[PDB]
Amino acid sequence: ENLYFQSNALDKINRYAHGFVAVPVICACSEAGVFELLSQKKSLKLEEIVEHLAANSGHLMVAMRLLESLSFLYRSQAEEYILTEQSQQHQIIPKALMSLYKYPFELYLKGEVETGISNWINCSSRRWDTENSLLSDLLDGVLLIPLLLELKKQNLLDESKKIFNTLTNSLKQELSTLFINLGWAEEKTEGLYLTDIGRFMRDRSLNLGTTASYAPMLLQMKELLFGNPQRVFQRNVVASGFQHEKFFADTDKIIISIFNQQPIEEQPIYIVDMGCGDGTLLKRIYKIIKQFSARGKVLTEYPIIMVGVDYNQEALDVTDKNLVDIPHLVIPGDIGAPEKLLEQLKAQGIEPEKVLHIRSFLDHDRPFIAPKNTEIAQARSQLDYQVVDVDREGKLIPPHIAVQSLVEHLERWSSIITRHGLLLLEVHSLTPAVVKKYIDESESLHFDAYHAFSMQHLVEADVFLMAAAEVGLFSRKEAFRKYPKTLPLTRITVNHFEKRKYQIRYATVNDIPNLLKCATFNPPVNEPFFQVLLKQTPTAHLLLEYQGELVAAIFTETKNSNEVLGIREFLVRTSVENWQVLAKDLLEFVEQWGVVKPGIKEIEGLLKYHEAISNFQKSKWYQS
Ligand SMILES: Nc1ncnc2c1ncn2[C@@H]1O[C@H](CSCC[C@H](N)C(=O)O)[C@@H](O)[C@H]1O
Repeated sequence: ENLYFQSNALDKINRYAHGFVAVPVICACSEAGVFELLSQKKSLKLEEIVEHLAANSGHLMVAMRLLESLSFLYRSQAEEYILTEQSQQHQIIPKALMSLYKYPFELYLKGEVETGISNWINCSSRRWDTENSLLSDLLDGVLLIPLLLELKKQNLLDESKKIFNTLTNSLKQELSTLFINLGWAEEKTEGLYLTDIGRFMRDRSLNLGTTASYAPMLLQMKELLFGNPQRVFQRNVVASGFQHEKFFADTDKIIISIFNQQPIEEQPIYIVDMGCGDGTLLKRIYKIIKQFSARGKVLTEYPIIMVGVDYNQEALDVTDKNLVDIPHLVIPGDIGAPEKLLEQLKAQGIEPEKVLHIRSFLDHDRPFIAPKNTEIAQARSQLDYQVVDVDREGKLIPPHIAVQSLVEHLERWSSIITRHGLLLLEVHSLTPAVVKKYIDESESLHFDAYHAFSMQHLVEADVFLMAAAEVGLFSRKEAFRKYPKTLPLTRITVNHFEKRKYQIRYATVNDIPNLLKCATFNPPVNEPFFQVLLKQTPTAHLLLEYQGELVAAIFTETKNSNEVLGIREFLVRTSVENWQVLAKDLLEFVEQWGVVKPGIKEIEGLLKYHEAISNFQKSKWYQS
């Protein structure tokens, strides 16, 4: 899809979805006095703004991260929010624009309400009286998402006969002016027709329905930020509405490769899908195995049994019927109760050693279970995670608590995973620093806000991989993929996790005594330098740990305005058996971790230190 359609169509729709979420957040903060407060106090931490405004810290934090990403707020290193030169743009947003989130567009297009949208069309033609091109697009999105969705639902952009000509003259004049102003239609000599851009708005699948369904919650943004969120939440795969489904083609390829492994008898027998839904992913994998893999030539001799697992009983039945001509079973289960799933499998003679676990876009939707390792959870408060996670009351869950929860969740899975591993797709959030640079290219701004508001559990891609590594789960380099492919940001990982005998975790001050005993490729580093290095970037330095032994550590730094990740130390404990393979594993992980680290465009040092350990032959290493 070419460059002209990228910037004049795709980017436009993405900005409209941005505005659809961002304009309600800005208005609710604007009306509550957030920018007035920050204009009086110069700078405030989240908990201070919460106190002054009696806010819900969780949802307000979502809002703060959105405002920072749009440059409406600056956030200092001490984590105080500060006004910016763009803050004052909140005054450009007409207060009454929020009424569109309850405007019956369906009745408007049928001529059944006299109150129309005529001044919002004129606002749009005046580009909302601002010179900020992006703001004009955020504001258009409030009108255009619901209107275009409704236009398409009533087939009013169909181009046989003419466009709009079945409407009343005033309705057809309003909409012709809007579509001409937008560049979506032009008056040719015989009539009015769509342009290439308007035809793109009509024909391409743009997730309009998904974005428009954010509306009932966005209507209640004031209640969510400053009132009672339990009033807001009163009374078959949404996440796979991205801009493509390349990741299922990747899953296809990974699957084929698993079931091309030789000899056949070492392949899995059961494919257990957590969150089976309507059996779609299972049916798709079974047909792929049949038509394209070696195993598909011998399904009579070596059966494959598809297993759908889901916590909703109705989903089991739709799955059980949709897989009627496929050897399958249907079992109730919950992600986050994998030990119960294993007890269930074993109660039907399914040996765990014969199982390949799969799931798509589900760990972020698990029921949150609070950390049970109280001590380990506390020790994690020294790290510096940016995770935003909201609880039943609208309060902010402390980032180390949210990550500890994730780690204990992956530890439960880690203990039932077998030699066949765990095929796992997941969606990930971004940091405000990165969303800032890629507002047009990435959906993060509205998606991360909407899903955090919804009390779901997104983390940054590198946090997710580190949480898996802490529990012995490693995304096989042969299968790994990240999207988007060509931007220094990661919204989707495609993973084939395997269980390994070691763990990789972040190094801490407590690791210094064993760091001091390591051989090292650069001049050895003393206690105080380790103290500084670790306190200033507590999530920059990784170690590989095996049965308690420090085997290796790598120290990194992020430079070139946060685009280049560089390696600055490599420590090995050469007394440890197989340290050379283990050190090379740690290095391979650092490469994957760097590929998904938000903002990182390239990595420096991977050839240098792989060579040093590859041909270690020369103890030109300090301390043996
Ligand atoms: N906690 C849970 N345990 C097991 N299955 C679950 C579950 N939560 C949702 N599901 C199932 O997972 C299926 C969809 S898989 C992913 C769907 C969606 N993108 C999401 O974020 O959840 C649904 O059919 C649903 O019934």
